[PDB]
Amino acid sequence: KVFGRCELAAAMKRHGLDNYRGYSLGNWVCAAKFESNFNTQATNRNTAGSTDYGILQINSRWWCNDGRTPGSRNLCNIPCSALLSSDITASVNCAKKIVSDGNGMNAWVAWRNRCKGTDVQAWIRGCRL
Repeated sequence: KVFGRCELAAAMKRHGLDNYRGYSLGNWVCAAKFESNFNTQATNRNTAGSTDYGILQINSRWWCNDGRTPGSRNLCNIPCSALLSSDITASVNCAKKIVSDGNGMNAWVAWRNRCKGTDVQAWIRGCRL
């Protein structure tokens, strides 16, 4: 699915992301826009043989297993193929583990460069929540 902005805000809030570990919903929506452009099937090559998968571009070196990334750790205990679904549950549950790892949403470089700092509440402006 390619979500709309408010549609994904509502879905993220139903899956418990609003204020998860203290990060308001607009952070998560901003991160999804600049990681995947709201597209649940997005994939991108990354370094060290890895790939980023899905709506929050979760990476295969540490978080999911894709069977093709040397050295990989699988800390979300999930195949990366399972993050390429129009249902956001697996990606939200893995995101909850990443953001709890000690460094919060800084794990997402696009969030760190294009969202953190900014008025992220604007990303849920006008949404029915």
